[PDB]
Amino acid sequence: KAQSKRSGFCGQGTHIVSFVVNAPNGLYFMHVGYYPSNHIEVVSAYGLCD
Amino acid sequence: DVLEQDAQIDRLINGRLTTLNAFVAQQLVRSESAALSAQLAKDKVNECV
Repeated sequence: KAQSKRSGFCGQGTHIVSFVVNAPNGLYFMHVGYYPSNHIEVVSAYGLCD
Repeated sequence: DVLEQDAQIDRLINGRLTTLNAFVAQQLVRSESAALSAQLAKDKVNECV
């Protein structure tokens, strides 16, 4: 029902969409999880003033 | 000799096996409760921590 606004216990990593399919004696759950797979480091400034 | 020994050993073995089954059942219940608690702990780490 909701992609975000809840902790992603249902979907590993950031969760974009989930699709459900029937399973024998139950329901199978499929989720989409974004994986960064890279790390680039840049200096961060905490806001600006004038 | 053998006749009395087999009788007493058999009842002791049967009682031990039933007691072991009860111990195994308690372990299975404990493992199931642990699995539920572990999922709750993972959820707390994911959001509250």
